[PDB]
Amino acid sequence: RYSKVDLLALRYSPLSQTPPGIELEGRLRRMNIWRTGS
Amino acid sequence: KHPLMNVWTLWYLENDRSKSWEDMQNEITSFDTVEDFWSLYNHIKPPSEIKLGSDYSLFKKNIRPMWEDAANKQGGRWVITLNKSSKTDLDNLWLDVLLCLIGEAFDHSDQICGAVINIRGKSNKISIWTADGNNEEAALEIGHKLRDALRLGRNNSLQYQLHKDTM
Repeated sequence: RYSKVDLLALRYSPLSQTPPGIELEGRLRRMNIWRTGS
Repeated sequence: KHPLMNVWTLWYLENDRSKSWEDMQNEITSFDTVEDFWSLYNHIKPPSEIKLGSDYSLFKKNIRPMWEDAANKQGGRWVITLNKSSKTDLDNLWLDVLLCLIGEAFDHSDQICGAVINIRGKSNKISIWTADGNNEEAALEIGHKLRDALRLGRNNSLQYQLHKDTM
């Protein structure tokens, strides 16, 4: 359905730059897998 | 948004002596579009920055990254062993695998359950889990699709393994 380039081209789309919801972020931070200074 | 063929779930295993191997695994989130995948990937540490003894896993269809799971029990995995590969090469290889999965590049995409990456001392592994081990047609099509797609070096080895303990 999607090639490598297709998927990559959408990486920096405005929607793709959307942050995670605050619950998910809270989880991501708690696991300490949240990207630093993101 | 661009819908994916399948829903996927990201897991993160953290090594904790006090917790059983199954309990070490944590369910992070699920997504079903390309934009929601990137939103997640762009805000999580790459495998290069997670602790030793920890794993990332991406599985579809609410399949747990465990042998006990129905979809995995009769299956196997393509294992790639990486020795002292650059951290940027490791991250780029992990992502390349993720894009093969959600992109459903494999002709036998239905047979694939998910992918796993293990960050360990002296060696890091990336594995792609399959549903049925007896199916050589699926296992090989996926296997061949990898070395070409991953552009694997000659040094790095790609070998298939059954989950179940039998020869």
